Amino acid sequence: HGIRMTRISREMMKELLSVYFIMGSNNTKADPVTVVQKALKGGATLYQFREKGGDALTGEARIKFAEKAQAACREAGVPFIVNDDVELALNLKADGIHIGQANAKEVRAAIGDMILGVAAHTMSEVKQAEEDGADYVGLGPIYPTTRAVQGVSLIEAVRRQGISIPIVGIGGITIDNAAPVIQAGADGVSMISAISQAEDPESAARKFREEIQTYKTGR
Repeated sequence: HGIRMTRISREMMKELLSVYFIMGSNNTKADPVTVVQKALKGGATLYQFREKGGDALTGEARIKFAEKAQAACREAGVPFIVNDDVELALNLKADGIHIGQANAKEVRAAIGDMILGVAAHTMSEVKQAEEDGADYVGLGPIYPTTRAVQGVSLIEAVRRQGISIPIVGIGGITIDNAAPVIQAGADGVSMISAISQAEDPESAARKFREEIQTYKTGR
């Protein structure tokens, strides 16, 4: 994954979303970078650097953590996505950015052909995200852990309308409840604590990788 000169293909985007690990230093009691390395070794297909709020690192310390997480992704051959921070994404030459409901059109203009993910909670937001230039949408919260839990209702609705945009499920996803997200039509699942707080992050990631592959084939 180098510097993109064209928008990512939907086929490739959908494969990357399979096991999408999201993490910040405040999401684990272990060493942050080590957890990311283990998640990647186990099978995570995409990683999102989300370092904000609470007791998250700030300033130069946060930037250095980002550099190390990015280096871990490079070694695993997995794309490195940054949450909300456009400047950081550009500065580090990240593979993309993920934003929540931020002006998507403005972000797309600022990042060229980098990967752009947009959190969507309604049909309109999904449609708008697509027209704004999003490469994928994150739908949820599917399960409980801010927004109202919606299960897989929106994922189903989007597919029923014939929309084929890459979709990743978000919100309280665990190895036990991930299958229905894929069965509903999602292209992958995203998780935080299911891997970040696991006693064995590598095995947890591997289990997700095996499970998701099986269900993507079976649905």
